[PDB]
Amino acid sequence: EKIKNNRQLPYLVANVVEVMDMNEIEDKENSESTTQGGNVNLDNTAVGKAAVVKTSSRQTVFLPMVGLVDPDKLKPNDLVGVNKDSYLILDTLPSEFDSRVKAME
Amino acid sequence: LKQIAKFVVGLGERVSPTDIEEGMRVGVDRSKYNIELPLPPRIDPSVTMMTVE
Repeated sequence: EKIKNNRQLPYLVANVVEVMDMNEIEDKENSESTTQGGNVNLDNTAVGKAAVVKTSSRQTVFLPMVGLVDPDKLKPNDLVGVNKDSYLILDTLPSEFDSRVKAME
Repeated sequence: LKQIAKFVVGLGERVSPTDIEEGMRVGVDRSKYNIELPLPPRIDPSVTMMTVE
C-alpha cells in the first residue's frame, strides 16, 4: 500500500557510477566487506549493497540502495530512476538512446 | 530538458498516447513535469522560415 504512494511521477533520472558492493553482514566487528582489527568503528561501518548514482543534475550522490532494485541489475552505466525528493533508486528504466537514432529504425 | 536534466514523466489529461510522438517537442508543466500539450517540432526553422515567399 506504501509502495504505491512512492511510485508516483515524475521522478529524476540517473546512471550508476559504481556499485560498491560492500558486505552488509559479514561480522559485527565491522558491517562492511572489509574486515579489520578492533570492535566499534561506529557508523563508518554501515555500508552494504550500495549505489553511487550520478544524476542528470550533474552531481553524484551515495545512498544505500533500495533492494527492490537489485544490485544484480545495476552495472556501471545503466539508466535508473531516482526519486527526486530523497535520492533513492525508485526503479530501473530500460536503456534507451537518442531520439534521432530511434527514428532510424 | 534544455538546461539538461532528464525526468520520467506521466500522461496528461488533454492528451492521449496517440498524440505523443517521439522526438516531438512537448510542453511540460513547470509546477510538476508532466506532458500537457504537444507543440510543433523543431526549433531549427529560423533561416528556413524567413525564406518562404
